[PDB]
Amino acid sequence: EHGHSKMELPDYKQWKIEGTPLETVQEKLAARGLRDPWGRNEAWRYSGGFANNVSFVGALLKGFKWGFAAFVVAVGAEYYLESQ
Amino acid sequence: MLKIIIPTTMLLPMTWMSKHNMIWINATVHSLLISLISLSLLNQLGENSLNFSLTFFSDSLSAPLLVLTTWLLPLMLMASQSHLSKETTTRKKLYITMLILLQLFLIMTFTATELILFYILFEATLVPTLIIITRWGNQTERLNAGLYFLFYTLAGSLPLLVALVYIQNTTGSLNFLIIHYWSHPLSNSWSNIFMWLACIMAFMVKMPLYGLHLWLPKAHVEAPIAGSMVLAAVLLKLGGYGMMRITTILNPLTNYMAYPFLMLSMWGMIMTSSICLRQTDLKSLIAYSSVSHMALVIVAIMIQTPWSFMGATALMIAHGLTSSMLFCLANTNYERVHSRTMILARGLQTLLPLMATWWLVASLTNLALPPSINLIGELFIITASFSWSNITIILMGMNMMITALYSLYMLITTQRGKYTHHINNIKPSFTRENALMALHILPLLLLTLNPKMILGPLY
Amino acid sequence: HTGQEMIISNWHWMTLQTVELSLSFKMDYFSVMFIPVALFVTWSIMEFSMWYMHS
Amino acid sequence: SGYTPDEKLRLQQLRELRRRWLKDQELSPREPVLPPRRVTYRHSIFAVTHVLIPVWIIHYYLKYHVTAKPYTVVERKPRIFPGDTILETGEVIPLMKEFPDQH
Amino acid sequence: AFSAPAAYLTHQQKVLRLYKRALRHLESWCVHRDKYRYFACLMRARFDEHKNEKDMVKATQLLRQAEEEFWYGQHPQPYIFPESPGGTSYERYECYKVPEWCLDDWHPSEKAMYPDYFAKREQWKRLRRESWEREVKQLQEETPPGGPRTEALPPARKEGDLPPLWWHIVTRPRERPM
Amino acid sequence: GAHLARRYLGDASKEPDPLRMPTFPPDYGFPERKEREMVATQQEMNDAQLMLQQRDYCAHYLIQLLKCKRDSFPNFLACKHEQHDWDYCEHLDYVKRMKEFERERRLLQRKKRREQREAEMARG
Amino acid sequence: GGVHIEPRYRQFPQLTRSQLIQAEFFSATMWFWILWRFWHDSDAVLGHFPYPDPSQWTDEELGILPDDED
Amino acid sequence: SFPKYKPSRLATLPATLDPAEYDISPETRKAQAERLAIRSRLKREYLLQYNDPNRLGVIEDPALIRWTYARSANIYPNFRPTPKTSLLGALFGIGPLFFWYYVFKTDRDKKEKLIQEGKLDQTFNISY
Amino acid sequence: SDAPPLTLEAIKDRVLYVLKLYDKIDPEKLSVNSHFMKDLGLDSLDQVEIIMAMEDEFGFEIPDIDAEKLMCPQEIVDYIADKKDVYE
Ligand SMILES: CCCCCCCCCCCCCCCCC[C@@H](O)O[C@H](CO[C@H](O)CCCCCCCCCCCCCCC)COP(=O)(O)OCC[N+](C)(C)C
Ligand SMILES: CCCCCCCCCCCC(=O)SCCNC(=O)CCNC(=O)[C@H](O)C(C)(C)COP(=O)(O)O
Repeated sequence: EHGHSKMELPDYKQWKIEGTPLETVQEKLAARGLRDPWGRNEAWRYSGGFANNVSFVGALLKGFKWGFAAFVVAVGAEYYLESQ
Repeated sequence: MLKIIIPTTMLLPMTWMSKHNMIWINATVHSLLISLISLSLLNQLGENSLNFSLTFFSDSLSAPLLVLTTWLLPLMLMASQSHLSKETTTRKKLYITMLILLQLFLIMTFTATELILFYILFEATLVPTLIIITRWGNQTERLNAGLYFLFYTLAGSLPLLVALVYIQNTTGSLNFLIIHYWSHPLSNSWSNIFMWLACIMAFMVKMPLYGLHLWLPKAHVEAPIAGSMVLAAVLLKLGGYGMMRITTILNPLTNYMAYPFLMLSMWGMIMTSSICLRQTDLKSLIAYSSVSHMALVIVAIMIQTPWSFMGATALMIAHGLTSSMLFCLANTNYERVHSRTMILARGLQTLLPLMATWWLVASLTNLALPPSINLIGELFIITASFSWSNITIILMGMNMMITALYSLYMLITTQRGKYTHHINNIKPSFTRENALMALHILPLLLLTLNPKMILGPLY
Repeated sequence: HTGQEMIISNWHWMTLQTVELSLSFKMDYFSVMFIPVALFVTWSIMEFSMWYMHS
Repeated sequence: SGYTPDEKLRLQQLRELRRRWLKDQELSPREPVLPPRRVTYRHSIFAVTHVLIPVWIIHYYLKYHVTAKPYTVVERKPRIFPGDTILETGEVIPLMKEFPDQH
Repeated sequence: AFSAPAAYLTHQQKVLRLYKRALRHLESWCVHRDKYRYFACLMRARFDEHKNEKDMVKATQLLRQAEEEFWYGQHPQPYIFPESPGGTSYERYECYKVPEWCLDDWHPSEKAMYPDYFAKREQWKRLRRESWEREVKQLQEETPPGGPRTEALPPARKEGDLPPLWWHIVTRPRERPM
Repeated sequence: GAHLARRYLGDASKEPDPLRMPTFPPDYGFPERKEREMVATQQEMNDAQLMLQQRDYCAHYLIQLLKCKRDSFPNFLACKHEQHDWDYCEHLDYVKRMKEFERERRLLQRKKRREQREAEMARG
Repeated sequence: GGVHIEPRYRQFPQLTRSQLIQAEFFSATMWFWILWRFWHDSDAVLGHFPYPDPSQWTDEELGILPDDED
Repeated sequence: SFPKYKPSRLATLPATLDPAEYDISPETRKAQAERLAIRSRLKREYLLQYNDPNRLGVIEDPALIRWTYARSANIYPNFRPTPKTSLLGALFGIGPLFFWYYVFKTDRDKKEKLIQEGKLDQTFNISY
Repeated sequence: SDAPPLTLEAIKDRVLYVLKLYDKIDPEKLSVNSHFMKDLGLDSLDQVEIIMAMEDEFGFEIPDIDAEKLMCPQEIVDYIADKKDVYE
């Protein structure tokens, strides 16, 4: 069993520089009379599920919300059990 | 002791009256049976010895060497079967006759209650080996090698003979038992110094000592496979056996006289180990490794302590087996490639995997991996040397490091990497060759289960 | 629970005059603590290898 | 730059030869022609053959051969604390000196 | 690799090699894609400034300062593709590569399995046996006297011809034999 | 740390050498000079076979801690009070060592002040 | 061993919900454990016993005489 | 300008920093052409012998034979006793022996003097 | 590994994709056999950039001696297929 499903490529016209740091690169290059030719070859790295980013502290706090909720529930349960 | 000597003599009429196509089978079967018979001399005593008669006696130094000598002949026959296939029947029978004569001389040499009888047989071994090297060797240098191998030996052996007869004129006997029981101190005199040198140099040249080791790479590179096997396994150990036997009458002069030989050995082991690192020939590399191991054995015998003697015995047996295996592996490569150059045939692990396993095991045992008997002897000698002087540990550790280095270098150069493209005649390894390697290696790993059998009379 | 400590000298290998060599195992705190950890790590590593070295 | 016409033609011929060879490397449906000839449960049998039998052998060997000799298995002499009683003798270890206890 | 080398590299070959090497080391320094794009456009603008230069002595004085600058700022740990001569899997699969002649030494019981494969194998062997005797003559007649000057081989020029010395190129083991 | 800075960058004789402490008689300060109290005896403290470096004036609390750890084995959170007691006794021991260091330092200070006062009186 | 997931070629890879839920569960478990241990045993990090001030000890309890007695 | 790279024995000069490659003259180009011609002739001979379907063995290499023979058997006939050779031989073959002899002799003399004086403390030293 | 067995068609589409994302070429004038220097009016530096784009897109790098003589998309596809042992 292997992956023989006839994968097709997306549309090359989809990749655009707008809304990406490549746009800033192109704008900065234009101030010197230059232009970036391979920009759209790099656009897919900022387009889909790769568009949203997380910070370092956000990465370290990957599951702090659920753990904190469980901690509060547990400490409340212990408080209501010991005080009996 | 005749129960071993007579069957060895009967090997000759059985060989010469055999059929043209039955010589190898019969010789191998009866040599294996003789080995089985000789295996019952390992039952030694903590008392004196097994004094069979006035002429022959057995010792726990003699018995392991005798068993190894008997066990080596069948392996030599198996190894010689291949390259002697296109040979006439008479000349094959003559080759087998040389092998049988060499075994008989070695067996009588190792028992030999007399020092003159020991000398006579010790030198009688010189003739069949010389014929084997100069007759069935491939290269044009074999003759030269034989010359070296001869004269070196005699250069040391004629003075010994003189000293020997001189001793009997003063002591009245050369029997090992009377010599040991009636030993008297040797005064620090010029006459006694030269008597000491005459007694030692004959066995020193055969180890070989580092200064006098030039004949050995020549003889091993030039000799056929069986010649190399017997030279590396048994003939080098004659010097160690003789030194252990004869140093009993050389005290206390050994304390002063041993210094030059100790320095030569401790530095030449480093020298020959480093030589092994830059060697373009497998046989030459294995010969230099043998020189290093025998340098360690010389140090052990010169230190002359119980642990030294135990380690020397263990190392002699272990090196005999390991070096014979290494020569056999190199010869299996040579019979395919016809070059004997290490760099030529490469990446053989991909083409011959089981033979690569044999190479790995042989390299590991040459490297002295515990708890192999190679390391048992190495460690006992090293501890004795440390007690002798704590600074020897530097040279011993350097020797261990360099030994590991060239052993794994030899393994990696031949077995690892990419195969040579233009070599296409590499056939699958034969059952004969695999069985030869197994019959070398299983006895070593069995001996590590019962080390006291090879630790000598001081155990 | 109790702190049980042992030495197990089971097989006597060669004896060298006054020196005796034997197959002996020390089962102190270090051994009985490190063996389970190493076994657990090796178990995880082998399970990982059946996926990593499949080809 | 680029390929010379001879280089192009040689590459084309070598390419078609190589592709033929590679296609020929494929196996037919019958290719591994194998000649046959003969002369909870899984974990249960694994535990019996790989744990129970070795532990039986080792326990027998330790209990009846190794401990036949002296000093082969040496224990620790377990700790004794005040207030304990010993199974062998039955006597009680005296307590402490009732030190001043606070906090 | 496949193409034969020449006696020397021309000036424009050296310039293009420096261009490729400098951009690779620049992207090694510039990890992120947009930063690399910006600095690569700057590097290209710096290269094409002297693009139309006609003084070859001055052009060779250039490219020398350029290679000295490259060696000064060359990123001592550049990125290498894993299978490239410095990569982490450069010769990883060479131990799985076995020559095609080894199959000649298989036991008949081994060749009994895979009969179609071996039949195609003798087909290939017959092809080689005829083509070779033709190829030796073709190479002999095509080679200038005094020996070859460049290690390039001719194509097949007739109809039934095969390219000379084709066997060990066509029957390469594989990139990933196992 | 501050004492290291004072000793290595200031006057060395101002503060003690930790290897040679103490350099003054015990009863030099006050004559009451009570001696330390030891609760665990020789034999019981040997039978517990604690360690040679664990055999200090805190030994009995360690005996009780070990006694709990043995008795309530599966509940390895059972005895926490005796852990606190042993820690507190060790804390008191360290505080006493700190007081010894401070006392020796102040005695050195006062001795140097007496020496300089004697020098000033001699010069006067 | 697992499920079949096809390559994607310049788009975000296909994600199973099982791996997301397990990763989130284990991250939350670690954070809950840290919070629980800090709540129950905070003196292993902050310390429990005060550190005394050497200068706060009077000469009376430290055995010092007013520079003339001895 | 940038800091200079200085080559060494174990860190050689890079190819792209050689003044030689940038000094192109017709004799240099001719030398390169002849070098390539020699290499191509050798390659042609090797591949002709390599692709041969009738060849069933090692392709013997005269260069390898020359290398091994020069390394092993051509040394002594080309040896000449020279001040450099004599001094290096004497040093490297005698000096270490006497150095080690002095070291070990001094060590054992100190040990022997200590054991005669009785201040060696050889307790529990049973195995030697 | 679990690497799909890429085919000649996949290599061709990926090469043409990478070329169509290069804005110096208008995609409707591009073709499989279109020469880089003359049919597309590109400089040698552009060819070096295209070779590096192919290297970064296929995960392996082409030696300069081979790379400098790849002037068509079909040539690049052929070289990649021969390197990767592609059957069909
Ligand atoms: C070449 C490859 C290796 C071959 C084997 C080499 C090993 C052989 C080395 C020989 C061992 C040493 C020989 C004699 C040792 C005795 C110690 C003596 O030589 O040293 C001093 C002796 O002083 C001088 O050395 C006198 C001898 C000087 C003449 C010898 C020549 C020196 C260099 C020659 C070396 C050549 C060796 C090879 C010859 C072919 C000691 O002072 P002294 O207290 O008074 O004598 C005590 C001994 N007594 C009581 C018996 C008298
Ligand atoms: C981070 C690492 C540090 C790297 C720093 C390296 C220094 C960068 C600056 C390099 C300086 C130069 O331009 S070096 C100047 C060398 N001389 C010339 O360029 C003269 C003629 N130019 C050519 O012939 C070219 O090949 C060309 C026409 C461009 C293409 O040709 P195609 O038509 O065949 O594509």
